[PDB]
Amino acid sequence: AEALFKEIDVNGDGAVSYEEVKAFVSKKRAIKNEQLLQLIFKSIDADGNGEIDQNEFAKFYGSI
Amino acid sequence: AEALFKEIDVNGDGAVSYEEVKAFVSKKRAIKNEQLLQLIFKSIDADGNGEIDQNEFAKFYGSI
Amino acid sequence: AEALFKEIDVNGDGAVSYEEVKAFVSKKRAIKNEQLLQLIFKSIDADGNGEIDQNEFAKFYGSI
Ligand SMILES: [Ca+2]
Ligand SMILES: [Ca+2]
Ligand SMILES: [Ca+2]
Ligand SMILES: [Ca+2]
Ligand SMILES: [Ca+2]
Ligand SMILES: [Ca+2]
Repeated sequence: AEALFKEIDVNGDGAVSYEEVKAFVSKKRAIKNEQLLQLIFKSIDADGNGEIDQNEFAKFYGSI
Repeated sequence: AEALFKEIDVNGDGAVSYEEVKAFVSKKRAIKNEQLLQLIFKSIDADGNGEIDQNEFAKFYGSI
Repeated sequence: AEALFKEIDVNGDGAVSYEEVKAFVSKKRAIKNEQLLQLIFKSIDADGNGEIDQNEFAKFYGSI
């Protein structure tokens, strides 16, 4: 229990401040970004080998 | 008069440049953000004592 | 040929990584921003002399 509260409560004083709220929401925004991008990258990386080669890029760019 | 113009005219040369425009719009974006966040924080801080405790957080998190 | 691929492929190893994708999309976001702002600035800079004076600013601010 209270896992989320502890995670926003960055200094662990048992209270959530405005700074920590601000910082949490920044953190969350960036993660959702990390995760959209990683999903898109996932999709273009056809052979799923971790890099995008000219063939995979071409297949993608050539669809827009 | 000219208060806004003076505020964007950061170097005070009597002309507004592209840099200053760019910087003003950044500034404004951040303030509107500061103010949405502060309003939201305001709303979760039920007892309005400046910090969010586990009871106030729980009341909030438990509504989504 | 492959101009775009070379441009995202920042380290030139012939493969596009997740970092480079991330960085490209940041770059693109900022350019579209640079270009909206520059177009807006363009429009307020009536005499198109590169700075915005109080008369041009007034004409603009006084339309909102
Ligand atoms: Ca705290
Ligand atoms: Ca691949
Ligand atoms: Ca100036
Ligand atoms: Ca409180
Ligand atoms: Ca590379
Ligand atoms: Ca001008």
